[PDB]
Amino acid sequence: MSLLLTIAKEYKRLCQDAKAAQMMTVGTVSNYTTFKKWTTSRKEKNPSLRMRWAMSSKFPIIANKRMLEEAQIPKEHNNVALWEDTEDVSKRDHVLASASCINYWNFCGPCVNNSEVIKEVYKSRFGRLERRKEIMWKELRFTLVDRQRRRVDTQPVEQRLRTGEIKDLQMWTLFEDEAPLASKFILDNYGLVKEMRSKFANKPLNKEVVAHMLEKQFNPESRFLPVFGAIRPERMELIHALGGETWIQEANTAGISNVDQRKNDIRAVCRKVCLAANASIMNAKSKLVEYIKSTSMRIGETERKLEELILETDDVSPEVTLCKSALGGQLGKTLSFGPMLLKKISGSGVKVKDTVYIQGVRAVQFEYWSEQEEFYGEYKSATALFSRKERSLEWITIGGGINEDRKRLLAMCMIFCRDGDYFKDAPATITMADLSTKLGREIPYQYVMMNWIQKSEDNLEALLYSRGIVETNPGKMGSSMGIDGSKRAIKSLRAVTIQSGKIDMPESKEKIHLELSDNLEAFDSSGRIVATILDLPSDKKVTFQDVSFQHP
Amino acid sequence: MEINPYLMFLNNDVTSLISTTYPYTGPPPMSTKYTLETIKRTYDYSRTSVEKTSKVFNIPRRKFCNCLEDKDELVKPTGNVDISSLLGLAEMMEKRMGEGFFKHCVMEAETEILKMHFSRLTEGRQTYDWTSERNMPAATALQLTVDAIKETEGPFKGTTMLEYCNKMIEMLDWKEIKFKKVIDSIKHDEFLIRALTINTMAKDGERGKLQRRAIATPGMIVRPFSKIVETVAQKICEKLKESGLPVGGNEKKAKLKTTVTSLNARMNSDQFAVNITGDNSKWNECQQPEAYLALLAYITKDSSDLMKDLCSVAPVLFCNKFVKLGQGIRLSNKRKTKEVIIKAEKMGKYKNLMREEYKNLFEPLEKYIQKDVCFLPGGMLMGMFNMLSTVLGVSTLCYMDEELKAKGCFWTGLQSSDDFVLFAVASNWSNIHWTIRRFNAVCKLIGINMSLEKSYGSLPELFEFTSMFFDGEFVSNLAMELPAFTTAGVNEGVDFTAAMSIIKTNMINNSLSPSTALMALRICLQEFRATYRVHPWDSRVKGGRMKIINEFIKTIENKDGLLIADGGKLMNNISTLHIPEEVLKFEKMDEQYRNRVFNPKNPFTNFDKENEAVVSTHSFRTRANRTLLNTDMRAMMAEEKRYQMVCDMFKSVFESADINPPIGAMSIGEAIEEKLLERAKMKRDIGAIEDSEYEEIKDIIRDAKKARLESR
Amino acid sequence: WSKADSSKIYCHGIAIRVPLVVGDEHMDTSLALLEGFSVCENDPRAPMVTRQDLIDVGFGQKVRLFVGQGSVRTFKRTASQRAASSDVNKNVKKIKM
Amino acid sequence: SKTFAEIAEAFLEPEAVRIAKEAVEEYGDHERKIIQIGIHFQVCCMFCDE
Amino acid sequence: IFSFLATAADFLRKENMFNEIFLPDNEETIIEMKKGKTFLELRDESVPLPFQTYEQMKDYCEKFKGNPRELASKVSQMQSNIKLPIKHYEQNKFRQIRLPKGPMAPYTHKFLMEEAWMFTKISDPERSRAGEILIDFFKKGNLSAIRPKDKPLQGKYPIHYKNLWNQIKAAIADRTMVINENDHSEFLGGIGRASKKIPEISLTQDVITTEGLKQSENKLPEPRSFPRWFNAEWMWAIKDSDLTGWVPMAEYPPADNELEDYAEHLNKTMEGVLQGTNCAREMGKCILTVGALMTECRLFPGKIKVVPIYARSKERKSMQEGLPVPSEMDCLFGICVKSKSHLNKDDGMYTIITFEFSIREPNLEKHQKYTVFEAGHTTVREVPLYLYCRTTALSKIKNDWLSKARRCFITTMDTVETICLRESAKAEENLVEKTLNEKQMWIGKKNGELIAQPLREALRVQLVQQFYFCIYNDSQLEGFCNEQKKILMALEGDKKNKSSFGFNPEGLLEKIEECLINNPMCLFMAQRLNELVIEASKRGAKFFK
Amino acid sequence: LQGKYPIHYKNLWNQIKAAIADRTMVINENDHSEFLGGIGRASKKIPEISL
RNA sequence: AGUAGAAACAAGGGCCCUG
Repeated sequence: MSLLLTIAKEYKRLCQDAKAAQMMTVGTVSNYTTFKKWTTSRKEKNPSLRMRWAMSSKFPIIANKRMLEEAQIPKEHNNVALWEDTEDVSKRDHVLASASCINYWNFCGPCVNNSEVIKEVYKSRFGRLERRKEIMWKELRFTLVDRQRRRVDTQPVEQRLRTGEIKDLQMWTLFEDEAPLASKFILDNYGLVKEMRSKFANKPLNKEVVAHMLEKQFNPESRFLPVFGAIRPERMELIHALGGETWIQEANTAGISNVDQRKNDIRAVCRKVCLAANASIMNAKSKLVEYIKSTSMRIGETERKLEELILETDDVSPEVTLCKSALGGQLGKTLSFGPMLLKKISGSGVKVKDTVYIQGVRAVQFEYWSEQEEFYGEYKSATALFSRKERSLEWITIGGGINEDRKRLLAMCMIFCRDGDYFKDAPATITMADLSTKLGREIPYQYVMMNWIQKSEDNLEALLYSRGIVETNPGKMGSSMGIDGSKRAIKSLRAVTIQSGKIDMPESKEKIHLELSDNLEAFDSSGRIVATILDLPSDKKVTFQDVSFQHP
Repeated sequence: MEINPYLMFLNNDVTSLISTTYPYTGPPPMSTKYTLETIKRTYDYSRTSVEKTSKVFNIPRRKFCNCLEDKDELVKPTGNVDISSLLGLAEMMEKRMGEGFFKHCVMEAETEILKMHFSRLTEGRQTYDWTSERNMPAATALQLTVDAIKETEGPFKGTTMLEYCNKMIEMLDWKEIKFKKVIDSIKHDEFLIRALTINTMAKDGERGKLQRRAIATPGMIVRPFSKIVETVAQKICEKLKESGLPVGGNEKKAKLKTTVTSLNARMNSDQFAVNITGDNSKWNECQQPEAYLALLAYITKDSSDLMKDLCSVAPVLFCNKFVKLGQGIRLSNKRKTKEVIIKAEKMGKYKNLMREEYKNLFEPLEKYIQKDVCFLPGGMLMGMFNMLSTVLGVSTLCYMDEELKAKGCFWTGLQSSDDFVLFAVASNWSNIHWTIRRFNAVCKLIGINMSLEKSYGSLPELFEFTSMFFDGEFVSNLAMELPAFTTAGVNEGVDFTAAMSIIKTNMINNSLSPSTALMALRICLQEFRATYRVHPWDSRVKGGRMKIINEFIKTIENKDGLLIADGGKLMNNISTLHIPEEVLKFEKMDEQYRNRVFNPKNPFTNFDKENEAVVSTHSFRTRANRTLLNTDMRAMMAEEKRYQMVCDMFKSVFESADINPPIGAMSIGEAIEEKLLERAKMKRDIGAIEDSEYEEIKDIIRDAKKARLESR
Repeated sequence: WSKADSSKIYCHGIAIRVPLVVGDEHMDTSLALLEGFSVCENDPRAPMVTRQDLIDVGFGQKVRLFVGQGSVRTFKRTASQRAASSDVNKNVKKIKM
Repeated sequence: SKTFAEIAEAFLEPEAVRIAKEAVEEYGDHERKIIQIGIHFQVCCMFCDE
Repeated sequence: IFSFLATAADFLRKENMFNEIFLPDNEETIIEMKKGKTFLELRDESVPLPFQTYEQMKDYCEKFKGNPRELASKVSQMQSNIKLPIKHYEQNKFRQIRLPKGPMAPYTHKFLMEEAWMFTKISDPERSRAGEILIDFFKKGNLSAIRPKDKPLQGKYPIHYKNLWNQIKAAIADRTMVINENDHSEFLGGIGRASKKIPEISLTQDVITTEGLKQSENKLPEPRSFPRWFNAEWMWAIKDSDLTGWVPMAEYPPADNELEDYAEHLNKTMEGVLQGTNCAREMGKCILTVGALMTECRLFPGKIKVVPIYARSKERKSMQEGLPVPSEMDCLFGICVKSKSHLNKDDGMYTIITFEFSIREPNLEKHQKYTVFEAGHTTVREVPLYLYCRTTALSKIKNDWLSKARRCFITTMDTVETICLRESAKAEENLVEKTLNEKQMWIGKKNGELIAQPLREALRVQLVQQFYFCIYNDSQLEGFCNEQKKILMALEGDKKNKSSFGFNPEGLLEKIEECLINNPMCLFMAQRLNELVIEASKRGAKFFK
Repeated sequence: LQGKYPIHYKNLWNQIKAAIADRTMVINENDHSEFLGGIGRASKKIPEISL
């Protein structure tokens, strides 16, 4: 309106100048961003000091003038000053004032009709509060804690997105007139945008603040922290008030935020479709991609496309890995050998060929790596740090808490390193039928021995016996492991160390673009395998809710 | 009785009480003599006398690389390097990490150097302008350099870093440069020297090592190349495990613990380990940029022909750097009634009226000296290159030889800048000593010395690293962060939430105990109430704010919903540190107060932009200083005011300019005009506008367009 | 179906994505029309309009418009349901022979 | 990020990415040119349009 | 096609890659750094010695091959011409530290702690400011009853001090805390004793000969000796003060779980124990007086003012018998005065003056800087009166840090809670009260024997240590406390039979003893460290006597 | 509109629908039910002899 | 006078202003 005309007059006056004209004529609009920095540049070393030195003054604050006149804010209300007509040097349209005036505003100032919109602006923090209120605390106890360090998420968030997907969403919810071309994420996620817009429409608000809050509402704060007990964002947000190095405030927090259910459902779906595509023999790749794009699922209220969620999550499972590989989705440098988890710390190597006789004389090729390497390993409630050297398990240390888990981790580690005589001369029990090729698809002896172990516990015991056994020397009694998985014995296994206290999980902010074969075996710029279809449960029946398998 | 607190160190450990020694509960303490001594120590440490003459400046240039002489008291520092050993160590490190490593890192760097905008040079510590010859922030220096470029030949159309670098290069070959001032011009040689010039700052914000009492401040012609080198160095260091520079806190602890486990598992029964706490000396005075140049050339050998030329700039520039002497000497009479002040450029004149020490320290450095500057052809300075030196150091911990294995000896460790930790292993002390001497020698071959006093050793599990002492457990000093338990000094809303967040982080990482956290909370609350001159309502304090507080308090019915800055009490505790008070009281405030606070139309509210806080009337901005009001620093304010007007008008038109960075092929005037016409039509169609008003607006706009296009 | 998510139709549990070409009383923005528009060669003869009058155009017509910031283009209310995935994959497989 | 290929994968099909990658490797040119080529290639594809 | 291209262009422009670099034409396909002439001239000049052109260096580095043998040979050679000493501490013990010699280190803190006498009254909530209390105490007549004499026991310039005291009384009577600029105040406030400037452009060789203008000969501080009055102050600052609540503290919030209950309980115990001491009243005094002085310096510069040295407390709580609900109290220890705190810049200096009250005669060694006067008598019976007077200065930095003197509580609480929780976890049971009432901590020696008391009473020692660290903080103490850790780590190594070693301990002792000058705290702690190593030599090695 | 522990009730309703879909009225996970059943009384117990 | 350190302050700008 008249304001519009005033803006036009100001633009004209400004163009009358020469420098302003040159700068508003040359180049594109992006230069604006640059111009935003050369101006209003001033910092301070110890703001605390200068704040105590300024608030000791009469008028340490600036403020708008017309807003006060329109608000009828007087001066010298009860012999106490609030402001005086002046012009700050920087703004030139602001006037000095005192802190007391703010209280005046809060007490006898202009009131808006409603302000419940705030609860939507800062929904994350009200959610924190509510989650807290729905807790049932418990007794307090003192003891030592095995706090392991690791990378986790501290902010529960639904529909975790990227940044490119968020920047457009803010514009389409607040500044639509200034909106860019419609991106795919919008056309796909229409109802979401409609919801976010229904709330922040026809309201008196500062919009920059809203955009910042939305960024926080869609950011899972990832941190490398010490942790104990279960791992859930609902806990990590207040971990500080659950336990430390010497104390623990017990409390039950299981029935809140319904997060891990979504992840387990996703992984189940991935397993299902992976098996389906494996049923094929020559196009399992395209079959899997079709099954992917021909599928969707519901999240809370909205329906999202599978391929979209898969590229946003970070569940390092041998199922999600394959999918993210088919879709060309980059991922981290994390391995998987059956149920266990692995991560390489250092070392190198290269493939090498060798053979073994299954029964009598039956040559079967099996490969290994010819060098020294170091690996971290994590099984259920058990950690380990070991090294392989030329088809042998050089050393290993463990910091778990269970005997069964310890033994299983040790066995899977020995297998991963092809250590022992079994890889030199397999047992009689195995045969050519159990070898491979359920229907033609071969199987390396590694996973063969894997399933052979999972079959019977006695295979596992024999495998452990394959490792050298000796008499527990003095002093090392505590750092020793028997066959049952006991922290001490009179005779223990060879080249083993135990200790109380998990191992600190390594960290690396790296990404890699890998591929896979027609047999669903991924490769990473080398002959190394990061995932497959033999490392997942065989099969199981489940009834998926709120899903769409729109495929014949 | 006589008292002695140290007696508690007998029946108790030492780590769990080491915090008691740190006097971080009191104020910490705060030239040319320092700089001259530094220059002297730098020359002296190079253990040679060879020199050349620069055809450019015609100045003696001590060459200190592969010219070792004077092999006496080698225990003392030395700044000579043998490139061969450096390249060998680099090759060994690459071999360990695998092939295609350095190439991959330089590729990851080039992936960013190209797309980077030249406006990211505004962020960072102060710089030394080359026109006024003073230390201003980076933004203003960049602005002035761009304006000078434009006034000389033409406006800088560039939009990336590479074009800016090429422009700088060209500007090193010009013959007459212009720039604004109360509009002087200069020649080639003077501008060259004034560009390679470097200044010093006595900030040393952190206490840390009291020896650190200064820091460097290069110009603007050296910032982008330095950024390139730091980027490649970072991409390299992050891959390594024997480095802890970029990471902070839990990361290095986990590194050390895994290292210790690996060590204890590797060594056999006939071996024993040892630890060492090292603190290198003269780090920024022995590292040489010539070795850095050779090393970067060895790295950028298989990559593109572009990176080879960029990385090779900052090294030669630091190989031909000039230093700035500050404030000169002070003269006076006996009674000290009068007092004369003198500058550096004049000290060469009154060199006889000075103490014999200054004379012995100054006359030798009279040929290397030029007007208020010295031609230091080498050495280094603080903060310039940290990551590259860390890489150079880690190359040692990777060393291995046939002799070390013939005796079953090997070392590893972890190093940050001028601070490392060593883990030696052997079968007998006679071999431990030999191993340590070997390590010291290999470090001496690349200028990496070691302080014999601050360094000590012991059996495996007893050492320190960056104020963190290590044993079976981990002792959080807890005094390193004591100053953080203070109000930042931003506004009322924020400081409280920020303090609670800091307390939470301490409780999580630094093992801060509960009762201590509660005490710190109450203390920060008291300091907050005291700083902003505010107190509760139930209190009897008098003053400005409290007056109107007690006046209007009658209108309230539930004080539990009030804020601290408005006579409110504390409702927060350990279990509520991750929740601001504004959120915790929203459900009990009075609708009147609630609405008067959370109103977007406030004459005070300003946004700052981490900012995990709520916005309200209390989120104000402080007054601005006025000392400059008297100084004639006003001419510079003009261009800033112009840019500000332009930006705020553009924003008045486009509200999302700050959130979403603008983009497009249009200029600013074009977009403004089109958008204004669009809004005019949109309103006149339905909204309250007349054809007369629309036509007037259109006429004004076309006239403004004509004037804009006609002015130039 | 629901007014919340007006871009879906549920039949026998299966979901169906309705394109966004026209907007009924419920849909209350240009968001429901964007799948009916597309970019075309710029024509300075066509008029320049807003994002609200964009509904009063005829299928197959051209119109100039302002997008985001510092950018003007020309659109046509004709869609293109095809994507690039297949048009690329197929043409590729026809090259490995 | 961290490489031009990952960037191109943001708005291009990984197939054309791999194609242009193999091509630049054939000509051994600077890998910063992955983008232009992929675009040209994708255009050709969306030209044929079955 | 147009749609695809539009999306791609938007993305690129968003990534700043929409330039010729990534989207070049046929010709502009060769991007290269515009290597000029001067840059090359330099690059070919910064090369190491054996090479003379960047090309040779590039060819030598791109093709460099590893020759381990020459490397090992140079390593051994350098390893022979060095002869790095290694010294196991057990064989090479640590001598004692050699303190300097000379006079004794005198009092340095601005305010008196042990010798301080104060007048008390009851506090009314209405009159709470300083300019008011200083008058309230003035009406009853004791503050005016004072009347020193022209004969001082010790000190200098007594006439100036006397006139200043009279002017202070006059100003107080005028209800205006202001003072005029006379010769006396001008001399005590350093008003005009700022150097005068003399440009060189206006200087000739003749001007220098008239009045010698040599370079200033900095007179670094001079050494001192061990102070014998420090233990007295340390022992006095451990006892109660007949009152509490000396240091203001905020309130305790609600609680919902056992954790917050535990925290509140422990914090209450510690605060109640500490608020009754004497060090506490000094902390509160410093807090409030510095707050007042800072306010004045901010509001009334270029003007000599009058600020009191006071504090607020609360009489202790007896049983329900007698008068319940004990009252509050305003205490006044003396007077303070500032002088034109034109703090143009941080680190500046604004001279204050201190008029304090005492009933104890002085000592020349300790109260060297003060200038005492005999005032008269005062009650309790009647006793003589003294008036300690001196001059000093302050800064923004010191004022701020002194006002933030509540950190000692935090540090002490941290230490104690750590000990208690660590003892409670090893047994998995609540052992806190037991650990506070039972666990013994060494404190000192008496009659050649050791002394001990429970932690509950030893907290005060750590608190005083922290307070002094906050008070006497300087560069000297910084270097000392930074260089003493090595000795403690060696001690720990001795306790655990860890065969420690070192390269050059003598240099460490030298560095330590270098920063011990005219700072009582450093000297005291060094002597105590020597006594520590001595007492431990009865139980450990690695130390010489 | 008015309630105390809405999240528990909501998650429990979802679990109920899930169970009915599975044709079994049972609920395996015991997190919400445990809470809502123990709100009345739940605590530890110390033997008198250990007192 | 004094402060503190290994140099700086003990007001500075134009009769008027200012941290």
